[PDB]
Amino acid sequence: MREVISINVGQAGCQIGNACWELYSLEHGIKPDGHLEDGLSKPKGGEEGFSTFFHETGYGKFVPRAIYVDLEPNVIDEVRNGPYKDLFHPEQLISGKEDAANNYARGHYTVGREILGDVLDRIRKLADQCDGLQGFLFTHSLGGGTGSGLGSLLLEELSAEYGKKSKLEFAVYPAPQVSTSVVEPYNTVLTTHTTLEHADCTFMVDNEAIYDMCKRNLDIPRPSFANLNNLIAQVVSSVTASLRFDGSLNVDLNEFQTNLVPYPRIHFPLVSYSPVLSKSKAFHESNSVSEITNACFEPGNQMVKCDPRDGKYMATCLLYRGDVVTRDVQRAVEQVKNKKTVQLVDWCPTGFKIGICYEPPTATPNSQLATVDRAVCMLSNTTSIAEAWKRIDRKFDLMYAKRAFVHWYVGEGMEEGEFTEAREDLAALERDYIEVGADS
Amino acid sequence: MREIIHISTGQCGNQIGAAFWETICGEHGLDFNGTYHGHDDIQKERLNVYFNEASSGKWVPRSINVDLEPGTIDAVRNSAIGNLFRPDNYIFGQSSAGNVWAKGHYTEGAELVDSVMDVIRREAEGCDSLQGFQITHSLGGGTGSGMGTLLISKIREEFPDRMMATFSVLPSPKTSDTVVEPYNATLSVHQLVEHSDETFCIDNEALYDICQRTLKLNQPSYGDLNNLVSSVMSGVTTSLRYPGQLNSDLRKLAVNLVPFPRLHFFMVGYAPVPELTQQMFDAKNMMAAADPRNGRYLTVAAFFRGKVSVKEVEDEMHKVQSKNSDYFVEWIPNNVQTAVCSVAPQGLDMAATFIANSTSIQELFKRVGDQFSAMFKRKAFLHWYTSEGMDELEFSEAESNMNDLVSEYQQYQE
Amino acid sequence: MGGEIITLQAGQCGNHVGKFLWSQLAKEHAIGTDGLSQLPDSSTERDDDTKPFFRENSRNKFTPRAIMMDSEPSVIADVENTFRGFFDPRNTWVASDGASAGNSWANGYDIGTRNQDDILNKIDKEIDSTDNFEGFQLLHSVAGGTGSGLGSNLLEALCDRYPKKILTTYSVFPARSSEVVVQSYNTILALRRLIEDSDATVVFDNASLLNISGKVFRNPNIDLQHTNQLISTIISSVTNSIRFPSYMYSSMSSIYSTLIPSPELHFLSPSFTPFTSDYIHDDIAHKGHSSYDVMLDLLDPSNSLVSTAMNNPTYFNVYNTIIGNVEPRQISRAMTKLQQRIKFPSWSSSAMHVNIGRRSPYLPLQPNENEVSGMMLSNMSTVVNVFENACNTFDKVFAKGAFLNNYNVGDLFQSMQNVQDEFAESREVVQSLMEDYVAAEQDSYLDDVLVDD
Amino acid sequence: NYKLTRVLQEAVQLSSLRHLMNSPRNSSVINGLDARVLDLGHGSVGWDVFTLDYILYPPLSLVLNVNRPFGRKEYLRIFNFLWRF
Ligand SMILES: Nc1nc2c(ncn2[C@@H]2O[C@H](COP(=O)(O)OP(=O)(O)OP(=O)(O)O)[C@@H](O)[C@H]2O)c(=O)[nH]1
Repeated sequence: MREVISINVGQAGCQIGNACWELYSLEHGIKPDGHLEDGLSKPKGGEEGFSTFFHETGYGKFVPRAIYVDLEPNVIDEVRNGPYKDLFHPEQLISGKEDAANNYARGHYTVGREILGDVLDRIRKLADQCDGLQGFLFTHSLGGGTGSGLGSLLLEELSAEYGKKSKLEFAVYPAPQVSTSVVEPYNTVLTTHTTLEHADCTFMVDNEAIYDMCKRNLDIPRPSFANLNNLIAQVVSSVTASLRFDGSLNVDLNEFQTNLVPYPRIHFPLVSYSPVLSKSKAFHESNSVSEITNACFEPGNQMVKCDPRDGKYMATCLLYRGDVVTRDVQRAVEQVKNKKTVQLVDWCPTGFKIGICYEPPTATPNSQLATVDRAVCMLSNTTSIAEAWKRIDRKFDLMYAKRAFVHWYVGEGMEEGEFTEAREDLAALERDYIEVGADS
Repeated sequence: MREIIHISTGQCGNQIGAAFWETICGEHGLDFNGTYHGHDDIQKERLNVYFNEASSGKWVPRSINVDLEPGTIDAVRNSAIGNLFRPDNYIFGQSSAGNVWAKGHYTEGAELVDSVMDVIRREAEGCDSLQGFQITHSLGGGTGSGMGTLLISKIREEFPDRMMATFSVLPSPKTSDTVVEPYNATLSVHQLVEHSDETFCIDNEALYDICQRTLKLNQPSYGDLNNLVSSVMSGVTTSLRYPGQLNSDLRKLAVNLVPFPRLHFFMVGYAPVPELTQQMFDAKNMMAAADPRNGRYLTVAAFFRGKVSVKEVEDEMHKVQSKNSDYFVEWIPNNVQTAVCSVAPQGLDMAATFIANSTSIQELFKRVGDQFSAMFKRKAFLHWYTSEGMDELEFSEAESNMNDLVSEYQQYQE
Repeated sequence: MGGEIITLQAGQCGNHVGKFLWSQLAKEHAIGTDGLSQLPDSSTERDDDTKPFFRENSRNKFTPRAIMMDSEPSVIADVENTFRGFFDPRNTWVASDGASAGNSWANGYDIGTRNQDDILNKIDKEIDSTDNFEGFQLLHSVAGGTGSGLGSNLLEALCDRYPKKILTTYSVFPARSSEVVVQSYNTILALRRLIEDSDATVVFDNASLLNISGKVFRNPNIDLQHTNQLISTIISSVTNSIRFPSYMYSSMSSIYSTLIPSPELHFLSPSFTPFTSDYIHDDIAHKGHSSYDVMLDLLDPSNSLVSTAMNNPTYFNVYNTIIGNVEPRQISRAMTKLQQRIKFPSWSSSAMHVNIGRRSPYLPLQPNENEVSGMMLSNMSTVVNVFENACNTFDKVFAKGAFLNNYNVGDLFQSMQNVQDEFAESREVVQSLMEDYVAAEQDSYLDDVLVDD
Repeated sequence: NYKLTRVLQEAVQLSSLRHLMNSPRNSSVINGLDARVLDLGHGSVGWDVFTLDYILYPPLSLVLNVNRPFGRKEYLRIFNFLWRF
């Protein structure tokens, strides 16, 4: 369980992976040529990491194990001109000439299932080259039904192929206020049932909350999609900081499985990062750890468009980077329990996981970041997710009354029964979420 | 029967055993390269007891370090006295169980239990005078709490006559890392009560308190805590090894430290004669950690190293009995177990260790049982364990056994 | 019983006074305008104590425990620019409500109650960032209606949010009013909340301030910045007893115990000798004065900060703090000379109180002529005349109800009758305060218990 | 009174001598003061039963004078008077 297979699905997922590999190369100081980059360290790979995501070759060139799947030739041509394609293998990437649909119709249909067998043997061949496997990492946005449909198809095939490793899925959630795509709520609701049966753990990140962070914390006038990809790269890099760099308290991926999946059907952890501020403000201001731990509970850092105060506390995780010792984060949670910011329960309350990592956080040159020797990445399970679930469900039910487009979906690959089943399933998850949250 | 085997596992038991060997070498005199430096014969005896005489006068400690991480063995090798180790003495598996005792002793531990049992059998064949097995692990982490529990059960099934002394790091109620931590801890102890013979209560919050009070340590790291526990373990093992007025064996502790064979937990304390007795009978110096005014003393024992007076220790025992006869039970009626070592401790003129059996271990059991119940009432973290194979009936049986032990400790009221 | 004090800057005048006070404290403790302490961190031996006023985030940086709240963002931005990194950008409150829509206490209270959540959250954060707390120091600046309303809202929140904390307030009164009616309305509405909730209140009349600024300074033109510098130096002198702890007074509560004999009488009068830390302080070594002359100048009406109007003034609690190389024999001589010159009431035998502080070891040493300075705080009923000014203004204008179209908007009362009743109740409560003051000025204020047991 | 000694050890931060405590020179110099309480009275108030006992050590005992058991208790009576006040 030393390798984690990462898959980039959809346009947003492909861009997220590129920034993820770029920051992964920036932390280890990896250039397009490398040979490690170069071979002098110890601990920039080898030893692990990179030995979890980058494939080790006979020559020593680290090949990042990534499968860029997409049906749009423009995004595939964009990822191939850069040095990332030279880092990956030309056979690992999959090319598509015609986009599936707009957006979930053909993304989950049998047309998207024709390449399912092709990528399946590619993963089998990739797993045969390396040794061991810790889990499957997925990066696809729930806004795009094509990436959501293909991501769910790959998730279902991997579940029936091995079924021995936990399947991780990083999902990007659109803005609950404004939605550019008219079928965007439909693609998300239909995918929530798929990720329910297949994924063992999920990740909910909102785009509007990230844009609010860069406009308030980073103090930039014009947000960009590259800035969102860099912040997601810092998030993904933080959850696997112990798997890439050794620390005083090394945490495992299964340690996240035994903390973020706390109920018969609960696989939805909320991620938050602190401290995040401007590079100029980081040089002028210097806060304490107690101030940072309190900042993880703020609505801005939660990366969701809902207030966490109304939510009910559940088992959480907190990973720390750089030089972090026990008391300064303990005396923080000593006061956090005394402050009672989030309403505690009688089941979870003793669930503030503390993880230490020696690797300090790195700031990308494109997106600002609070330059601090120690970072905090809190993976919470607060009950504000149902508030976001009910928020998108009301817009889903309000639209589903007429929905103005049912003839296209029932004709290509879907039917009205599947939409009703996904609605009843989503309502069942929300009802079970409130029952497991209000039982305290 | 003077030789003792050492087993280390878990995320912190590895460093615990490393510091144990470090303090043992610092006590008797030895280089990390195996060169003998003690004087003259008792040190060679201790080396024959704990280490192994290799070629060219080399000395390698008899330790079985097992964990689900290569970084752990890398760290214990990069440690000062960690360089030379036989590749058969340590065997590490891949990759992790994820803070789950069930998975840890079912899948992650069963694949290496055969190899570790073959290793321990070869070690027992090579060690003729083995008497006890010192286990060092953390009951908090599920992986270690499963691996150490499986190893203790296997050694109990193999050699039921050899003593089993465990220094398991108990989880703390304030340390709120994972809700599954105390649940795995109680599931581990539900089997350890039958698989082990002696266990020493070591709480993370207790260690934090005892370092913040004495060292004034602004941030308690596991390093200095393991160093202090290592000093305590070196003292309690030199109480048997080093010459003194009266040596206490593991069998002696088993036959004098507990009235009924069901009880196996003992609360420990270290010092730093009247000031030492005050520290021992105070709450801020215990590592269990219990309250002397709350718990009812069932039995006690005090061992000393250095130039100590038997008349002074008898006067102190009489005074503390006359002043705390309310906690001291009347069916003993006067509990006393004193061992004296004439040798001087390393860097100290006199040292003291204290062992007790009060009515607060049952209170900690009540706390962890209430945690388990008010955590699993909403079926929290149960799909993982149903996929693993554990049963709610087994959990209820474990809780009922814990309640039976609580009644045995209240028999015997507080 | 010594705790930390958090500064509350309110309004333009309050923000300027707070900026001047923090610059003076930085100059005294060698901190500068950059936030980073000018003294090296290796020299940890400090006779003073910046902890009650400066939060130590880093080893060399000392962030002042202060919060600025204003409706005009221009002054806040100017302060933040002139103090690069010194102030905390998170403790600046503007609410993005734009400029103040008038100078009305109603508008001030409205803009306070609308964003009461933000300022209360910031206060809770500042309290959580510290451990030991004693109370706040609010700068009303009652000359401005918006600032007075904001201060009244802050007081009405703090009284029932932290009742176990002692509250001190500083109300700056103008010399001549441009809009006499509106400014009197605002001042009386602020004094209402002062009587209701405030524990201690120090008045600062601008007439004596302008007089001192014209006397001791060389430039005839008077500027608001070096005008507020006087109140800055006064606040620095009254907080010195906590910054550099003396051997008699080391707590704000201990200082106010001998100054507040009753919750009704909570108005003081300050006085100071010719300053030495102001801009034009070179004309101080030509007086050749001792501590006795310093006490004489402190008791003289020309050195007070408020309009004295001494017509046989009745003193209740007179206290003085002397900073520098002070002589006990000279203190005894000054006390003997003042006990035969200060009018004392026949019912209370309490005399004046003297305290000796310590001079800063890093401040520029002054020559032997003005190396010793002094501050005096007297519980005098002379402030009832400054209050009666606005009281008779209210009595002569309220018969018609002028400027009623400005106090009706913003506040919770939109009708004219409700505002009229509120103003009448405020006039009644200030009249009762003045009656209690003129009754305490007499001997019956202690014979009341003798006649009725 | 062992919890009393504990809270005394904790109150060193709230004490006004933090600037001296930060320096290693006053370290163990502040600690030379002994936290010993002599019981004065049967069931009396805590203020009355509280007592300050100081023990000196060379080479400072040969110079400074403290409340020695065979002395006149000068510091003891002065501290008692100031304690009543
Ligand atoms: N002496 C003195 N008075 C000041 C100073 N700053 C403001 N004032 C008072 O403020 C009044 C003018 O109104 P503003 O300063 O605009 O106060 P405001 O109308 O409430 O506006 P804001 O304070 O920004 O809320 C004058 O009558 C002064 O008495 C100052 O620096 N020195």
